[PDB]
Amino acid sequence: SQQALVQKRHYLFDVQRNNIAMALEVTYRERLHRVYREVKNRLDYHISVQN
Amino acid sequence: KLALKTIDWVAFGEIIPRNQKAVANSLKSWNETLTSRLATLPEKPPAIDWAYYKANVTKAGLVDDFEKKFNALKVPIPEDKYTAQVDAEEKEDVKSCAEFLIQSKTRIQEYEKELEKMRNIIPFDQMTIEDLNEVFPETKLDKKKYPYWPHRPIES
Amino acid sequence: IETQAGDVSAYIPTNVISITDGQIFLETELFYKGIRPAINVGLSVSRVGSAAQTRAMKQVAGTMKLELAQYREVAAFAQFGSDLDAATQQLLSRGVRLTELLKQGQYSPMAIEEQVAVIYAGVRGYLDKLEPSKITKFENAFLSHVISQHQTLLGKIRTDGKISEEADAKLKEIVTNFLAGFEA
Repeated sequence: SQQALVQKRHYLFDVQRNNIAMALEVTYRERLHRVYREVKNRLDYHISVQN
Repeated sequence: KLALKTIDWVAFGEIIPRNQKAVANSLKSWNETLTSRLATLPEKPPAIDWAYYKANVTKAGLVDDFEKKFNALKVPIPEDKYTAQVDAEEKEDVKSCAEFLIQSKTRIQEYEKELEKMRNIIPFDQMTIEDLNEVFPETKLDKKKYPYWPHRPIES
Repeated sequence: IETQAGDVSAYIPTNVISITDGQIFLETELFYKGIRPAINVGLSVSRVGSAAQTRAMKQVAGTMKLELAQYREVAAFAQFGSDLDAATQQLLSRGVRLTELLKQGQYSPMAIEEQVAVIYAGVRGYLDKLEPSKITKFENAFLSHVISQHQTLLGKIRTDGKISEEADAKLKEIVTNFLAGFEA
């Protein structure tokens, strides 16, 4: 059984690896959404001032 | 740009020490929350149109200025500098797990040696007292601190 | 329509109950007691009944309504502990657990397939002895699980109509696996 637990020792480190990859990809997508939000704010502010 | 490997989260429970069980709970619940946070976001909104916003905003120069400064705006992915540490610590714990593996192989081989000895035993009809002390020294009368007959204390 | 002091016998509530057929009754003491949305219930009735459900929700949630009726009447006479055999504590256990199933936060509606999944996890066993304060975290982690790696199976449930027998035993297996991961 301890042999079986020896064999499974590439799961925890994989969980850390894809945790870091998902956190970084979410952070880059938040960069994208954020700059979309502020340029959206600029153009909608100009449109509302003209209105 | 994601590389994902999903596991069944049972060996994640079978794999952890008592020392880092609370931190493993924290990392598991944080990874669950972060996977849900990934799932809540679609990939990207569409690009900001400029014919409609050029016709609406009559401010000359501004719409082409924002079009040039936005559609030629690029930002890099926030870096990691941790994956190398995670993979090197992975390789180190795999090497320590491999020496633990070979030590367990020697241990189970010694177990099998004792078991093949013990199945192939004298059937207790041909057994002497000396051979019975040889096959296991649990029951040997030590004859030191009890050197007289009998070589146990009498109350035993 | 609002009443005043819960007086259903006023003129406008009797008229507007008489014209309509479906009616959802909120008494308010369950709003301050803890269930949200505060349907206090047996007064509320839908005359079209099972005809206006999906086939899965009809296959699951009729025994839930009959069990809630049994639970309400046995708790009403055994407020003080009239007689407690195994059947009465079974009725109060399943009734309290389904009461905490029917709690739901404001402005968060869910689709029909997740409702079939969670009332399947509540009515078809697997939640009867699980500490009724822990039902809400069970809801959150269960919806996270099923939205995490079971989207195509929910597509099978909502597009096939009925919850099929392979999907039935699969929901049994997934709620059993999640009961393990919930006592993990």
